[PDB]
Amino acid sequence: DGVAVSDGVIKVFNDMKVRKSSTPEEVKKRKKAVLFCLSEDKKNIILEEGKEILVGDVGQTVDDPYATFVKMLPDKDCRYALYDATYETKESKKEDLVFIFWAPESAPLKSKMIYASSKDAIKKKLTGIKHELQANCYEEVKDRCTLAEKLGGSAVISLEGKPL
Amino acid sequence: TTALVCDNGSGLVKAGFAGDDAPRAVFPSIVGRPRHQGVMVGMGQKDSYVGDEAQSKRGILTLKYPIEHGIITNWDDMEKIWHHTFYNELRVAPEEHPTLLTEAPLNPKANREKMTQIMFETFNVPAMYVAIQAVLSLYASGRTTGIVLDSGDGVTHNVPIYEGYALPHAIMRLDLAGRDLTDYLMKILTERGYSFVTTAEREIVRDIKEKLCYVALDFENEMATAASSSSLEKSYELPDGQVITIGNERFRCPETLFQPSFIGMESAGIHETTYNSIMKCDIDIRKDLYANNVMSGGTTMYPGIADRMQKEITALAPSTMKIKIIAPPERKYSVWIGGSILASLSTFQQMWITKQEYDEAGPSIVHRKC
Amino acid sequence: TTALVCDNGSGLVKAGFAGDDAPRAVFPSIVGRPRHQGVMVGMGQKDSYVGDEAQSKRGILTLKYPIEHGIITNWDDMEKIWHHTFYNELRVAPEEHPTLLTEAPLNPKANREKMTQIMFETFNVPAMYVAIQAVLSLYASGRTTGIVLDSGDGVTHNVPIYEGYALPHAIMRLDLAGRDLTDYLMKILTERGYSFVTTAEREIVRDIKEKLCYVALDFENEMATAASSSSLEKSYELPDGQVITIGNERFRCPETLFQPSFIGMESAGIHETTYNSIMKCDIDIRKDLYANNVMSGGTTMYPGIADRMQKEITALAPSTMKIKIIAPPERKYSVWIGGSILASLSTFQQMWITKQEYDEAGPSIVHRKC
Amino acid sequence: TTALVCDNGSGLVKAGFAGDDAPRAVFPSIVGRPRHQGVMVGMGQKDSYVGDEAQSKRGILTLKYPIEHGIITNWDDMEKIWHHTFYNELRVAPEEHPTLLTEAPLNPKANREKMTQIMFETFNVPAMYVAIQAVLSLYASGRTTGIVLDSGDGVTHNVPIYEGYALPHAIMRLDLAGRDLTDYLMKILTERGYSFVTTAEREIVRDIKEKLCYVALDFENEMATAASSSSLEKSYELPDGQVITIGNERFRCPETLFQPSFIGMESAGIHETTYNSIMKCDIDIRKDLYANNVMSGGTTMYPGIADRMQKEITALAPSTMKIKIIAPPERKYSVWIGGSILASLSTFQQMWITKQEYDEAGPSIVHRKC
Ligand SMILES: Nc1ncnc2c1ncn2[C@@H]1O[C@H](COP(=O)(O)OP(=O)(O)O)[C@@H](O)[C@H]1O
Ligand SMILES: Nc1ncnc2c1ncn2[C@@H]1O[C@H](COP(=O)(O)OP(=O)(O)O)[C@@H](O)[C@H]1O
Ligand SMILES: Nc1ncnc2c1ncn2[C@@H]1O[C@H](COP(=O)(O)OP(=O)(O)O)[C@@H](O)[C@H]1O
Ligand SMILES: [Mg+2]
Ligand SMILES: [Mg+2]
Ligand SMILES: [Mg+2]
Repeated sequence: DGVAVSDGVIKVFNDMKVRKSSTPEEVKKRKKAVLFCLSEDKKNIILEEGKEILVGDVGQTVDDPYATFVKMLPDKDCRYALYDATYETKESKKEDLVFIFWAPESAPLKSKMIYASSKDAIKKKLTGIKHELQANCYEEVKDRCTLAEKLGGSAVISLEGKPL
Repeated sequence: TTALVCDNGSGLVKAGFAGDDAPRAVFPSIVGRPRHQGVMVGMGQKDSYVGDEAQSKRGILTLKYPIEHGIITNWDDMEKIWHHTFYNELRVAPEEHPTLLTEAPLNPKANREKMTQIMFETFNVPAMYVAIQAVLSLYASGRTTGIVLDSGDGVTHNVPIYEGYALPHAIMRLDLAGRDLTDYLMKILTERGYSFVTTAEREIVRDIKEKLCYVALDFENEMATAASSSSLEKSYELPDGQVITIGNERFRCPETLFQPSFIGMESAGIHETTYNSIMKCDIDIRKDLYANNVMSGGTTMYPGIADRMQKEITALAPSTMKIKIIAPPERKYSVWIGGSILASLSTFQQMWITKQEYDEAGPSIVHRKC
Repeated sequence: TTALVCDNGSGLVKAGFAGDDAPRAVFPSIVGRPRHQGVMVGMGQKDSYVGDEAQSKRGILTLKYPIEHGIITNWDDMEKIWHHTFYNELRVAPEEHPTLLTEAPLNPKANREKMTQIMFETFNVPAMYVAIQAVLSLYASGRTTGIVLDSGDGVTHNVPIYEGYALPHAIMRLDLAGRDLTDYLMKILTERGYSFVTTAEREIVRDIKEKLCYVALDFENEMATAASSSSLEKSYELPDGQVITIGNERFRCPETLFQPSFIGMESAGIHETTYNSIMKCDIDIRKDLYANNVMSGGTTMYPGIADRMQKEITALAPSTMKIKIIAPPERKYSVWIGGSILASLSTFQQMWITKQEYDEAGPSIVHRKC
Repeated sequence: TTALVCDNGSGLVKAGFAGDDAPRAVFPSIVGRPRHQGVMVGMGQKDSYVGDEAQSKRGILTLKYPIEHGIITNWDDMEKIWHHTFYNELRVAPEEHPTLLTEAPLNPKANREKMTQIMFETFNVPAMYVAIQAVLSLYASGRTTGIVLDSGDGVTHNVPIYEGYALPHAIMRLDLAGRDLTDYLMKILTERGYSFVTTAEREIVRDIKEKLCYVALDFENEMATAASSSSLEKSYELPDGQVITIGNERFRCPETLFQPSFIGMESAGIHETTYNSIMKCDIDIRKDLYANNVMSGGTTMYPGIADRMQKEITALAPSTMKIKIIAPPERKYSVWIGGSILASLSTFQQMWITKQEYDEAGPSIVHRKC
């Protein structure tokens, strides 16, 4: 294991998982999809302010929340992710969050082992999360069908406001 | 501003906001403690698992339902499920939006008192209300007249409701529901060579009953067809890889709804309790109750249950009277639909029990208000 | 600061520090007393020889294994091997770094008690722990779900492990391992004109089995090819200078892993014990255990054992289920890899049994802790 | 004139005529194929060995039980055992005297159909009947009211029976029986240094459990006495000449009857299934079922099982109710006693299914008749 989580990531997770009554002007700067990284010393899990996605922009500048999210992941390094999905099932309409474990083969072993052995140190602190998505290849995470296959399987008819 | 409606059913928990068509949160209401020691160290092993995470890890868990036939047996896991569906599923706080709870009629007052106490002390909601599942399932129908056949996973109850005034003296309650059907299917599937003993396995039988069971138009001729040929048998794909061949069990275990003598109950089937309650009702409202039999719940989703209910009722009711069985295609969540259409009503917004009203009254305000 | 992990196996002793990839100390676990009087005077003749010095001087020694099928038969030579691998091989003291010992499941408690007593009384370690070889070999795989096929030199055992909770009621143990294969090869090599009776020679047969034996995809067709032509025969360079020509023995002695009736055992082969243990497991975890059969140990290093294991399991398992046989290229030391990756974990650092905890508890703390 | 009663149990076959007290034919129900080639020529080597001849020659055989937990797995050896107990043990023909077969409740219909087909086609009996083991074990008690705790070698089942009308909706079935106890004893005896892997050896463990195992009044204090001193340990004389020293295993493996979590089962122990079935029964018959808990089968022969069953039931049942545990000294064969006392009854002589009744009905008459 080793690497632990900081207070900022826990605060961001508690902010995203549990939403409250908010003003219409402030509700547009909520966090939609945020990644997690390591510092220079590789001892804390920190979110990078550079790569991120707001809830406000979704549906405006970002035509596709998932489509613009695949290219945001660097293919030469290992990354964490937290995607808030809004998929439509035949049965009903659900809105859950997804934990994406991005780990390409082109990344060095020093960044793969650290992020693989410390996955239980971050996933345990994220209470109440259910949908786990482990992705290693880029083609498997780039496809849109895999998210509906992991979330609900064949039952998910529409993903992110558009049919499959 | 918006109000939460939480149908804390015996088998599923339909939770969602008000003013929308479909419930966003749907999951089985079971908690699972880890059965084995757990040699592996780390990875986030937890003390409990609620809902879909329990369904996925049901192999190493010991699933159990906190709600029996409508009464809440265990309270710690019930409030745990409430906290889960509030925080880890909807990601909202109860302190902001008012919550709406549902229950079955002829319910012990201790259950409603504990519900109110948990909602007002642990979560500190601004306001709440405890409605009836059948009344809300009738709201979802858009009409106000007709008896409701509400049968979920733990209790089946019927309450006739006229043009706004319901009849509390004719409220029938039957402890026969989907859980009893699943138990009977497990008991009758051992005669084919498939033993389901453990709780985790029992969910496989539950899905088999959900997607392979139907109610016959009549029992005798369907048995005669079952006896002769395999034209009726159908195979199922088990999660382990094996296949099973069920025959008369496709329509024998749903017959318990109409013949309770299979699981041993002495209660009249769901086709006779409705007729007895209508015959206990007033003689002028019977003409309107006969042609309006609103069905709801997941147990009323068998293919052909509407036709058999019809046939049985016109067999019991006089010939001149016409029988109609309203079978909506969204009757699995009709209680939640009614709760959501009820929470948006302006006239109802005044009768929520509030904390300021709750302080001096204690946990006994719910009986006098609701 | 660093922790020692010592895989005291039946055939090899993999000992090394924590946090590194490969074990630095690897040698056979045998002690050799001098067989002959020793006329020459001086030169440093010793009472015993451990490991590589015994392998080099095996001509005049009488090699013997202190560990049978997992149980430690003799204790003086076992603690001698421990002192050797601690001082003459690693050049470190046990009083500074904590040691980690491994063992097979379904092990007599006396063995673990004597292990703890020897480690705490003779060496006086600050802390230690007794893990399971198969659980550690699963750690080395990086995953948490899947049954483990651990087969070393003395014991073959299988324990299915789900997403952190293992199933102790399905732990199968088979006394068939590499030593039995070597004995069978010695018994069937006499039919070609090569007699191996003595322990020292038996090591030559062990190396022959290590670098010339493979498991066939199927027994019948490979025998048909063995029967017809010498296309299968291959020669070997003996240390004495002679050459041998082995034929069907290249795939007959490894077949004992799947057909124990050759050495006389009545136990189901390694391909049937796994299926019987999975069929004894829960019905929801079978889908995940079928596609995860982690193999480890030196006996699983035969060319083609993975393909035969696959074929046999999909022959036993249902057709719709998919079978996967994880065959890592470092599965010979997978137990040590898992121990080393386990010792670096921060959460595990709290559950070491310490001397201060050991004093009042006696040698019985190991059963309640581990 | 006389009728044959054949209790084809999972571990023993009690076969005898009607109207007598004790069964004349008692032997284990296993068949043994010769394991080794058999170099000696002649002497009457046979393809199979059934019963006592298999028990005597179990060294060179591979024993196996045709009956699992109640279902008959293999049919050729089952009809072979039937032919044996009919001809080589009783020296009578089935064509003359009617036969009476027994079975456990919640049994697959295929087993009973194959039983009827084998009895009517291969042996051509004039008449037969398939009763229930627990109902007959209650007949042997001379009374008609009380729940039956029938636990043999493969299945443990409980059926409450009132003053002639039994309750089929409260029939509980537990797959935990003597075979599972023997497996658990074999698994926990390896911790002392005694490995029992093969089927032939397993019979030695079976006899050890039969004549050295007891059930404790409570688990905790007996463990405390086991932990301190050897006052509890007792030695056993093995057939090979060696002696073993078992300690807490004398009362740990019988505890599985009350705590199924040892072998991994999730089912409630035998002390909780009875209480749950009585609580599923009617509220007026509970007073009569609490004071009548008829026990039968060989598994209920442990010293002290009656006292623990009592204590547990009065711990579960209300205080005002009095609990009685009828522990007859011939409860090992109570099923056969009931069958023999049942076959002599004049009223029962009319409901035998006969060949003339069987012809047009086929093998499906047994479900509608019995
Ligand atoms: N398609 C279906 N066909 C038959 N039965 C079903 C189907 N879907 C669900 N059920 C049954 O309905 C039950 C769910 O009842 P539900 O309506 O959720 O009760 P509540 O509203 O009290 O939660 C399940 O136990 C299941 O057995
Ligand atoms: N390349 C190989 N091919 C086949 N068998 C091998 C090979 N290398 C080692 N073995 C066998 O594996 C055994 C070593 O088992 P090992 O994994 O050391 O058990 P443990 O982990 O209990 O010490 C040796 O006895 C040898 O017969
Ligand atoms: N004296 C005894 N003490 C404890 N257990 C016994 C004793 N005698 C027999 N048993 C157990 O009872 C089992 C026999 O069960 P049995 O009553 O023959 O079942 P069935 O009636 O179905 O044949 C044996 O497997 C044995 O383990
Ligand atoms: Mg309901
Ligand atoms: Mg090993
Ligand atoms: Mg019996």
